[PDB]
Amino acid sequence: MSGARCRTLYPFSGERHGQGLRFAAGELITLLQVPDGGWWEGEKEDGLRGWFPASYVQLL
Repeated sequence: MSGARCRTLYPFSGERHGQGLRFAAGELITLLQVPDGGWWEGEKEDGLRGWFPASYVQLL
């Protein structure tokens, strides 16, 4: 465990402009940043990256 993993509940959206990073529901995503009470960048096997709040993910 190099970085902390988290399971997405239900990834909701609204501002879809450019290559916005879409997670799947129930998906196992590791964070790429660790600010205490901040935004975390999710990694995907898809190969893209983007920062989202803890609201859409659940720390494992």
